[PDB]
Amino acid sequence: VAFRFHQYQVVGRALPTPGDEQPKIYRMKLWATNEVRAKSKFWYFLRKLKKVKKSNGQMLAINEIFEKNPTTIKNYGIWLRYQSRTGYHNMYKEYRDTTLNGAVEQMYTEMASRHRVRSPCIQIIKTATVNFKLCKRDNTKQFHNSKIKFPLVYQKVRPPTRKLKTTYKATRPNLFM
Amino acid sequence: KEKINSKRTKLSAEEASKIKAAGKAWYQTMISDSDYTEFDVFSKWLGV
Amino acid sequence: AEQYAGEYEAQDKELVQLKREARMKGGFYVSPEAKLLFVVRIRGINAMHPKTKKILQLLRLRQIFNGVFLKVNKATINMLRRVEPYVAYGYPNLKSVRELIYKRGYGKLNKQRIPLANNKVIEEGLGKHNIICIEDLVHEILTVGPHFKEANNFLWPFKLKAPLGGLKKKRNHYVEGGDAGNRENYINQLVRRMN
Amino acid sequence: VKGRTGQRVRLYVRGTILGYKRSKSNQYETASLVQIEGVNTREDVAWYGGKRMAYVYKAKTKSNGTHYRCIWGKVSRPHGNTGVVRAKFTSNLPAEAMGKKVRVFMYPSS
Amino acid sequence: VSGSGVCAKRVVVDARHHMLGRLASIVAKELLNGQRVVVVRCEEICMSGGLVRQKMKYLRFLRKRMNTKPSHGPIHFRAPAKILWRTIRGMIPHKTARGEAALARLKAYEGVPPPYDRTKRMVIPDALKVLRLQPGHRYCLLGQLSKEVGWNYADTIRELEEKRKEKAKVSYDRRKQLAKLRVKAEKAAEEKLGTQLEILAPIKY
Amino acid sequence: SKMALGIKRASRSHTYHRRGLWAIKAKHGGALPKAEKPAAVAEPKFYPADDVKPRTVSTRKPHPTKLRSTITPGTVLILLAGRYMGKRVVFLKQLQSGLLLITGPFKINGVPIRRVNQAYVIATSTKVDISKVNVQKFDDKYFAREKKTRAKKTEGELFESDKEATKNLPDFKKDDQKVIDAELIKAIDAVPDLKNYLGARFSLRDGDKPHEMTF
RNA sequence: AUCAACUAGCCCCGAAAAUGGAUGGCGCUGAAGCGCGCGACCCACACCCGGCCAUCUGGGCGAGUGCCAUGCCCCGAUGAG
RNA sequence: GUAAGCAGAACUGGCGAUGCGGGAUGAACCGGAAGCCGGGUUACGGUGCCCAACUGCGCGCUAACCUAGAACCCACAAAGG
RNA sequence: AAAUUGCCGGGAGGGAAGCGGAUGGGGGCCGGCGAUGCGCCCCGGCGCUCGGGGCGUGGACUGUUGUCGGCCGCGCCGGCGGCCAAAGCCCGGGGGCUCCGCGCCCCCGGCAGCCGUCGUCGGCACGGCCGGUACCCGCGCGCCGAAAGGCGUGCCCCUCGGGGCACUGCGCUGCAACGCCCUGCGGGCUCUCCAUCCGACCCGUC
Ligand SMILES: [Mg+2]
Ligand SMILES: [Mg+2]
Ligand SMILES: [Mg+2]
Ligand SMILES: [Mg+2]
Ligand SMILES: [Mg+2]
Ligand SMILES: [Mg+2]
Ligand SMILES: [Mg+2]
Ligand SMILES: [Mg+2]
Ligand SMILES: [Mg+2]
Ligand SMILES: [Mg+2]
Ligand SMILES: [Mg+2]
Ligand SMILES: [Mg+2]
Repeated sequence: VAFRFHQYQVVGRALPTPGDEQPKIYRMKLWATNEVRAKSKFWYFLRKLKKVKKSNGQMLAINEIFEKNPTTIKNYGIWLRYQSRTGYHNMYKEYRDTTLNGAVEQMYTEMASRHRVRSPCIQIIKTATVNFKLCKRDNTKQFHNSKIKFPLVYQKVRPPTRKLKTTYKATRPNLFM
Repeated sequence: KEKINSKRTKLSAEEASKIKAAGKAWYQTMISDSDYTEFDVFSKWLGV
Repeated sequence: AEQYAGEYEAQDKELVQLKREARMKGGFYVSPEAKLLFVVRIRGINAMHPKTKKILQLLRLRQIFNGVFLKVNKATINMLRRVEPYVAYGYPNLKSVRELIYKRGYGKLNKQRIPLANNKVIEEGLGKHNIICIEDLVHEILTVGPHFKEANNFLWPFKLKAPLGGLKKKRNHYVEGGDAGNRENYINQLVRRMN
Repeated sequence: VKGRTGQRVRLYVRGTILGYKRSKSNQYETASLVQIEGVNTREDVAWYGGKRMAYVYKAKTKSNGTHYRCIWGKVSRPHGNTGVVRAKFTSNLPAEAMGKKVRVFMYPSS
Repeated sequence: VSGSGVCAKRVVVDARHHMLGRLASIVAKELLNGQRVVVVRCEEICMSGGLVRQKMKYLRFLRKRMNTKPSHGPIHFRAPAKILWRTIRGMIPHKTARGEAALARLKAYEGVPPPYDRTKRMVIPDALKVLRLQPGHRYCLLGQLSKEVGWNYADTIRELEEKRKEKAKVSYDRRKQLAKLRVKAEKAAEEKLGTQLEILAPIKY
Repeated sequence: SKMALGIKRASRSHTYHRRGLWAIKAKHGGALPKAEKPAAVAEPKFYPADDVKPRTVSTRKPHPTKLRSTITPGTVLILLAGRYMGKRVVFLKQLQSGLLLITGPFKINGVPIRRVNQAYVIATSTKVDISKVNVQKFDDKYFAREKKTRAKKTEGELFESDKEATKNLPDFKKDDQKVIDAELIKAIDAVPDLKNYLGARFSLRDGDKPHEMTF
């Protein structure tokens, strides 16, 4: 269903000028929540990297990329640049998820939790699939095993829909894992 | 409703092939990634 | 109305045709930017900078939740850049324009506001400008026409409902999460809730 | 319970009168708030929306042969996510009316 | 929390192992709604945060006394029933007629004094320790807290609950026997009725 | 198809057909007739001071109420208000005023053939086969009251005297109920257990949620 | 399998005032804390529709069946002091 | 001026003259400016009880044996461990 | 006359009372507080009114339901298009990986089941508030039909189903059904007292 991020690719170039009548072309792969935010981030990176502003630039194409096999789990790596309270740093993060799109969500959530870093402070330098037997993080590496088995230490007791739930119940619930 | 010729032959196999090839070419260039043979300091961190 | 529907349909299909044609030829087609903006004011009339007050008196946004149709030209878009924290604007599509002009269409006739509940009122306000019907008016706005100045100064600044389903924060730009500024297409997804 | 006296059919689904439509600092006594026994969802009150209720109380003096009075109203629309409803009455309820029970029939039924 | 809306004359709560503040908010809203509640075995209410933390909270509470007239100041209660009644009063608006009428509907007891033995004692799922405290985090029983802030009836509740538990166990054994003979009756009537009872085959368990 | 019906009705040509201006081009030759000047009474008995306005013989011809989808002739209703609440009845036919016409039958339920508003009934999913009940005799005039004059204030000598005497419901209605309940028990014994069913009344005992409860 | 440094999140030490005592209170610990989200939802005399009052603007009403013409009727907007 | 809820200026807005919703409480902080009513929807802010709205769906970190911590102004904490 | 006091009757009171907005319960009070008349029609006298009778109707307040409008809210469903569409499913092919999470991963080509994201067209069921007609609608001028409604001619269209258009005229033009009460222990009150909820600092003034 709905994904809070979408990996667009934005293609843009400076406006035509009398010399250099075909200005050179730049492509980028940006995460955002929708088109207009992806575009606004694209001009950010071509105004702090390639010295081109939206006024003196022009956007030619924006595509929304999707994922190949949503049904399979893919060990993802993200190399990311972030701002702490007193400087900048560089992180590497390994996730297991069915899509890069979900991995990015999981990664913003992890940076907002482990470091109180918000979205406006985070950059995704490079994203890739770091397939198994080459993963680096222990929490990724420990799910690389068939014949895996673990019981559920944490299982909310909860009625299937809001209708079936009342305030008094005779019997103390039987919880067992 | 009773499986009449609902959308039938609309375009031929050579056209439906070149269209698919152009789409896949745009997909290759649309998910293409960077070389990273520029940043001689973060080579080992970036993996390349 | 027949040939307006025909040409709307032809333009919509034609864009797709050129985009596939450019893709198959190798490069890509770049859509020709929107000629028209729908701008709706999203801040109260209290504690405004006087420049902002004058800019909004010219954009005709003189009360919260008014929504006006604007040509895109450099003078206008750099006039929007000045009051951007106060407005939410974007590119309306055909359903947006038609159902606003029907469901909330009022005319500046003799400085009085007339509910365009019939084709007649167009005949007086306009018609010197070759607009006879509500569909002529909708077209000549949407495909920004030669007489769009007159066919827009005829209209009254649309009075909108408050946004059903709520709103996001009005303090930030849309890119930062809020509502102000371009939402380029999503003014479509918004007018359905302002209306 | 068995071999009992009282009413022999319940054609109404009981509920509590709950308060008024309040802000954090206002009351609008026009619209009361009502909880139905058994509704636990905002779309379960879809079926009650419109059905008519009666506040039944009894005064100090007989009138027309009874102490019982009854002020009539109906479930206008849902309120909140847990099946509380808003009730519109012919006259606004007493504030002693809140905490007591109100009868929600199924008359104007569909 | 808007209430269950249930129809009982009185609803009892076996308050053993429930979070004090959570049970307190649920019960406080029930009272304000107007449904008469009676909470028992209050001596068992588990409270998050260790016993030393709840101690220092209560001994800070002891300091608060009116300087010029201690007889007029914050009345520090010790028994768990009154600790609960005060925790619930802190959640009910008790300076109006509505709020005092609400508290008039609350009756809190240590143990289970009659006639609340021969009754079903309802537990509130939204407040149980097992469902609201992660296993392994500090908690203390309001019985131990009052036993250490100077409620001199921890013993006297204890003999009475030992007596009530043995008196309940004997009767539970009696009802086991009565239910196994009702089960042999269950099958004996089913075998005596054939097609008379087909309609209950698909909705029975 | 509410809006397709709107357009199909709204066509100018279809309005010509509907108003039937042909057969008005029939009677008066090959043209639409003239109209003339009525109201030549010229005999006003009294002249009001206020500007006079005549009685409204209402020319608006309202639509008929739509009988619910889940109502079929033969459907077992649930009465909900009035003295027969909970009573289960069988729906005979939705009569010309708009109100439903139901029957107990009076042999089992005590609910005679009586008129009930559609609002206060909940159709159950069960049906009966009653295409051999002869109901045409029932209409609005059968039930129209001709309520009598208010000069009769019920006094200590009227109270039980009307109970003790029989100047009440008439004997043709007595015989009526006999014919209908006969021809309708002959249809009820077909459906098993239904006589006992109708003999019961619906009670929403504890642990019953109408939004959940089907019918 | 591990050793050291650096870094930064929350927590801790650093952290002392006099009436009894204040995350607003009770309480809260797979939070009812902190950071990020998602569905709804609650809430202003704010926005929309509708009725009514008033102000303002703009119209209609004589070979008068003709009127507190200083009147009546219609349209539109507005309403802080 | 060491600073001040201090003294003096520049641009704008506010209070003064102004209600109303939120920030518990506040002239000027956030939302927003108003005839009197009915209906709908929102802004700021919230949904554990007081108190109208979720003990909602998710993911992490904190365990405070000091009053852990919990709202723009705002009712502080520092060097340093 | 008022402040102020006494008796008589009533009302209420857990460290103020008073005030504003809701109704609820008590009182005190209102018959212009709320109706019984209109036409036709037959005498019997006094065309016109009164006396009798037959006749269809008709009143304050209040309730319910119905049907049209208006605004609104909520729920469910179907089609279309865009996207390289992607995917699993069905088949075929193509690479490295070497004991590995190993019946391992990645990619490419065919096909004719359902399945995202935006856009859009449509169907319906439910409800809430207001209005109820001098024009917009609607009605008669023909028949059939208790009634929703149907019924003709000629052109254009596909050609089943069936659809589009057409010539247009006079006049008229305050939506309905049934209740409940009617000097009552009724109705409701802007008057009084009280209870509860929300609000609520003491006015003038520099
Ligand atoms: Mg809503
Ligand atoms: Mg908000
Ligand atoms: Mg106080
Ligand atoms: Mg004037
Ligand atoms: Mg409202
Ligand atoms: Mg609440
Ligand atoms: Mg005196
Ligand atoms: Mg006295
Ligand atoms: Mg008062
Ligand atoms: Mg009163
Ligand atoms: Mg309607
Ligand atoms: Mg002076």
